[PDB]
Amino acid sequence: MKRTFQPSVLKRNRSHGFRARMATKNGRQVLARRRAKGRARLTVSK
Amino acid sequence: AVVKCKPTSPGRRHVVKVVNPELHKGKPFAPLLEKNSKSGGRNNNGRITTRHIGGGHKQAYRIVDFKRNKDGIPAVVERLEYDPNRSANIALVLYKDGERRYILAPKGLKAGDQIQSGVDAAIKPGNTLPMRNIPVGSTVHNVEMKPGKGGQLARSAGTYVQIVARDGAYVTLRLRSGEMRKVEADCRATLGEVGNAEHMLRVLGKAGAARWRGVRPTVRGTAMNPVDHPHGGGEGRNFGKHPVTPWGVQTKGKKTRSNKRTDKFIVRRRS
Amino acid sequence: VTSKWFNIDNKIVDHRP
RNA sequence: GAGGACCGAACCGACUAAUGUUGAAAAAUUAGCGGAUGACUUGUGGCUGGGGGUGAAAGGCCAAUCAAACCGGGAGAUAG
RNA sequence: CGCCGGAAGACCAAGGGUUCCUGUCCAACGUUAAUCGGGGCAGGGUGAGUCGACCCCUAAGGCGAGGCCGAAAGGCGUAGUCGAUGGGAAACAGGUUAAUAUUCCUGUACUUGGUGUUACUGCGAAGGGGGGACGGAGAAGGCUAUGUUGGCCGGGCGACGGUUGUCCCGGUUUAAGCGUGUAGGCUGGUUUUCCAGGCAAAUCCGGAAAAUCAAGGCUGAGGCGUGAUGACGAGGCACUACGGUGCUGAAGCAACAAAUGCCCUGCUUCCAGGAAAAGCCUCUAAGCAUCAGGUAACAUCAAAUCGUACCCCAAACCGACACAGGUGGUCAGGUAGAGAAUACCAAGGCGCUUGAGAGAACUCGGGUGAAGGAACUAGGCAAAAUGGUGCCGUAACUUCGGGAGAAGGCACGCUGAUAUGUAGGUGAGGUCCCUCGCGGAUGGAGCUGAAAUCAGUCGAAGAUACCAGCUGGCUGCAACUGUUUAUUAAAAACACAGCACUGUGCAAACACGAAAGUGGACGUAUACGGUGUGACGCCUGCCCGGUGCCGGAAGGUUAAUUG
RNA sequence: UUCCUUGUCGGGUAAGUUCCGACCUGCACGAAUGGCGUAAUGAUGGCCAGGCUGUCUCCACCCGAGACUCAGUGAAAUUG
RNA sequence: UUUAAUGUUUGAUGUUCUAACGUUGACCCGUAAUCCGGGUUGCGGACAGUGUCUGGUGGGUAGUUUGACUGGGGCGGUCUC
Ligand SMILES: N[C@@H](Cc1c[nH]c2ccccc12)C(=O)O
Ligand SMILES: [Mg+2]
Ligand SMILES: [Mg+2]
Ligand SMILES: [Mg+2]
Ligand SMILES: [Mg+2]
Ligand SMILES: [Mg+2]
Ligand SMILES: [Mg+2]
Ligand SMILES: [Mg+2]
Ligand SMILES: [Mg+2]
Ligand SMILES: [Mg+2]
Ligand SMILES: [Mg+2]
Ligand SMILES: [Mg+2]
Ligand SMILES: [Mg+2]
Ligand SMILES: [Mg+2]
Ligand SMILES: [Mg+2]
Ligand SMILES: [Mg+2]
Ligand SMILES: [Mg+2]
Ligand SMILES: [Mg+2]
Ligand SMILES: [Mg+2]
Ligand SMILES: [Mg+2]
Ligand SMILES: [Mg+2]
Ligand SMILES: [Mg+2]
Ligand SMILES: [Mg+2]
Ligand SMILES: [Mg+2]
Ligand SMILES: [Mg+2]
Ligand SMILES: [Mg+2]
Ligand SMILES: [Mg+2]
Ligand SMILES: [Mg+2]
Ligand SMILES: [Mg+2]
Ligand SMILES: [Mg+2]
Ligand SMILES: [Mg+2]
Ligand SMILES: [Mg+2]
Ligand SMILES: [Mg+2]
Ligand SMILES: [Mg+2]
Ligand SMILES: [Mg+2]
Ligand SMILES: [Mg+2]
Ligand SMILES: [Mg+2]
Ligand SMILES: [Mg+2]
Ligand SMILES: [Mg+2]
Ligand SMILES: [Mg+2]
Ligand SMILES: [Mg+2]
Ligand SMILES: [Mg+2]
Ligand SMILES: [Mg+2]
Ligand SMILES: [Mg+2]
Ligand SMILES: [Mg+2]
Ligand SMILES: [Mg+2]
Repeated sequence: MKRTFQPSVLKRNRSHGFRARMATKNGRQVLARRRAKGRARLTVSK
Repeated sequence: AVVKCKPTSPGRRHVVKVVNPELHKGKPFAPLLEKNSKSGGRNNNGRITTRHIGGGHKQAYRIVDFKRNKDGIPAVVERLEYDPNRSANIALVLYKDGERRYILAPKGLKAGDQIQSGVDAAIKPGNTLPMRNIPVGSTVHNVEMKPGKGGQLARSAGTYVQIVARDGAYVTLRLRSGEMRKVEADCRATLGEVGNAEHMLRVLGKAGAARWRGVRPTVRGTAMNPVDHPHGGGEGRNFGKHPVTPWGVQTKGKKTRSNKRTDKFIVRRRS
Repeated sequence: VTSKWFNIDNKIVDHRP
């Protein structure tokens, strides 16, 4: 039937994109943690 | 004219509709319209703060003149119109200078009638005067409470206020609720009652007719679970408690007015 | 994965209450 | 030419039976079944956040999780 | 040979991202083999002033200089600035690659800017006005896409009786643009004077008065002319790597039927009363005044950047799979039919990536069944049966609408005549008239065409297949349409119109918020919140001791404070 | 809603713990946590009749897909 | 024991007032602005409102408790001398 993941790249970027993380203090702490861990991809971007 | 519909359908059996043949069949005056978007009862936090509000027909706001401060210039009633935002009808008036405005249509008003505002107007329905110039015992509507602020009392269909007494700087009014109130004698009021007094005789007839007005369904508290309402719970239909609101304050009797800065203006509460 | 459907069903499981 | 009107495909549902139950499928298939101009249905975008939301009210739904989501921490909780 | 054909065909948006095309390979992948592949390796392929994005403009909503508020982090919000799923300029037909095309080529167009020359001239906005600019249903009328038949052209004369004719097959296509202004729809027109309005001004918009003219204006599908002496074209001929390539080319008309598409954002009607802003048109203010600017003609230059392959009801997206699931929009042929249902077909695409045998029990999906006919069973579960159209006929009860398709019954094919094809629809030529045309009148050729009656006729059966109500009697509950436990419960439960009690006088009660603020509501007691009951009909009795709420204030008791 | 209880009487059946009508001895109905009616409606509960039938008496035969044999590929729960 | 007079306020109640305070009245300005601030004015006015302290109410919310023996548990009974 209809499943939970219904892709849309506009809603993907508006929700979890780089500029959405940078818009709040807690989003900038996520990016701080993912740099400290060494993640190759910080966010869901291009 | 209230007309009972014939029962060709079970949704039509109990419909009573009010038909006024004198309403304008056409579009409203476009310069005096505005956008008016619906809320859903939600505030700027995004939360439902009033229940049972939602959907309905799209509406446009008509800028109605509640102040009536174009003093001295006589105006003629052009037509009567439907207003979706209030229960009464609105009249389009044209001033002698060539300005058009909306007012609340009083009872007995027709297209072609002459209305005037200001202290020197005659005592005829539709005319606005400060209440120091209106004889005691007159029936008025669209009454101001602060001078220059616009009418705020007796604005729904069929309603009116009675000027009971005048004592120096205040007039005593009998409000439509039965309350006696004092307001300044310099506030304005319009002579006569608000038209469309047959509004209250209408019957909606079906559940979907109330959804067209933006009214969503009400769940009785006794039909919920205890986590939801103070009345929830039971095996079968059980109440055994004093009725209360969903937030635990007693309903059916407990008085909730607490305003000490306006107690001075209230001669007698409603009975 | 989840439990087998007969091990979740009350009718099959709850035979001796 | 009215109507939460009537019969009935698309469309939305899910009343009965049989199959399947290490399935074709972590809820379907076949044969019938209900509504079908409306309190209808759908695309796109938006808003409400966890003792909180939303609820035509079933303790239902809130990413196959719900009488209190998920992730990380207190944390090697405590366990006659 | 079989299957789909309102899809299992064609084109897209979203999503994916090289799966696209060519050569080459078969180790792994492909539920088997594989010389094949959406697999491996290598190479190639995506061409735009007009399509889409970007761009200008805004909705819901977001962020928010100052600001108000908050232990801090932060919350709200004004000016603003973003945000489409909506508004805003312009291109069509034909040809071509293995793979791209409204992008390349041929032919024919259009749009908006800048620069300069010439002619005339009041230009100017962050402001005023108009417009943009808007609902549901219904009813037709005028059309076209499209289809059928005839005419015309090219071919044919038949594997088995017949087939030179009232016979067979195939074709009969052409755009945007430009010119005209029609079926319709809306509206009285023109001039002058005056004015408490449109924040100021206005010659613009609104208002007032007089005069005069009976028409003017706006909008508008289609058709027609051109585009087009062109292109395309059944075929034919010449070659070929047998894939294709090259050359040549007939007819290209009329009648009828007809949309769910267009006129039509129209018209009629109802109540539930139906976006915003810019582009656009106009008026002026400050200002500039032989300037700048505006208008018109001509020349000239510019139109950048990004997407463009392929799949898209799917083996390429969401489901761990090459998974009987899910997925928004556009197109919409024939015969029967009311039809987008259903059966058979066209264009087109497929035969579902294990097969070969045999012909046991048993399981699954179906077909038929002697006599009986619910005796089965928890229970007619499941099956079987009914089933269309037209006409006749139809009870209790009723809120007078219903019940009602009650129940029940009759007719139904083909052929001929009425009538060499009727009633009806369309309507040429011709003649007449005038306004000389996209006109009116008359006229009836031609095309199309039910329904009926009579007579005959075949079969067991004429609604022949597919498709397509079982019906009646008594009673509980809930008035009714709806909603509900996604994934064992669809109900008598929830909702509901109606009823009643109750709070609320507006900075409302109430709710979300350490607060500011927001909703209620740009509402005002014929209103709003809460609670119970639940259409309608007849009704709703007694108890105020207990608990709760409302009112009272004498007296008793009673906090911080004082001392 | 009634335990005793399959109350008793009548109707329907050859035979009726269900159903319908009545009685009232209401364990333990009752008036907006509404009483009593009610036309129309319901994939709603119970009962009766007609038609129809493989539901049954009591099964028989036939058509397909598996099961069986052959070639290829090739699992699973479980297990001192 | 009971008074009355003068002077004095100690409170309390009422009546006026305006200058704190309020204004989700009007107008003007910042300003191209339904925020905010400033100014003029009207209306309320020492009331309302807010802080600290204090009595009442408070399943709206929170943390917890709700014994053992027992011919199974519960119900009953018992629990020390
Ligand atoms: N038995 C069914 C339905 C089912 C799914 N999950 C279940 C769990 C419990 C009981 C039944 C189910 C099945 O396996 O498909
Ligand atoms: Mg409500
Ligand atoms: Mg209600
Ligand atoms: Mg419940
Ligand atoms: Mg509670
Ligand atoms: Mg009970
Ligand atoms: Mg209907
Ligand atoms: Mg559902
Ligand atoms: Mg089905
Ligand atoms: Mg239907
Ligand atoms: Mg429960
Ligand atoms: Mg879930
Ligand atoms: Mg610890
Ligand atoms: Mg541990
Ligand atoms: Mg076929
Ligand atoms: Mg690849
Ligand atoms: Mg390929
Ligand atoms: Mg292989
Ligand atoms: Mg490949
Ligand atoms: Mg913008
Ligand atoms: Mg291609
Ligand atoms: Mg022969
Ligand atoms: Mg396959
Ligand atoms: Mg699939
Ligand atoms: Mg679909
Ligand atoms: Mg079909
Ligand atoms: Mg067999
Ligand atoms: Mg038989
Ligand atoms: Mg027989
Ligand atoms: Mg029996
Ligand atoms: Mg059945
Ligand atoms: Mg009963
Ligand atoms: Mg229903
Ligand atoms: Mg369920
Ligand atoms: Mg179900
Ligand atoms: Mg109820
Ligand atoms: Mg009291
Ligand atoms: Mg009985
Ligand atoms: Mg009761
Ligand atoms: Mg009771
Ligand atoms: Mg009572
Ligand atoms: Mg009661
Ligand atoms: Mg084998
Ligand atoms: Mg508790
Ligand atoms: Mg603890
Ligand atoms: Mg114990």
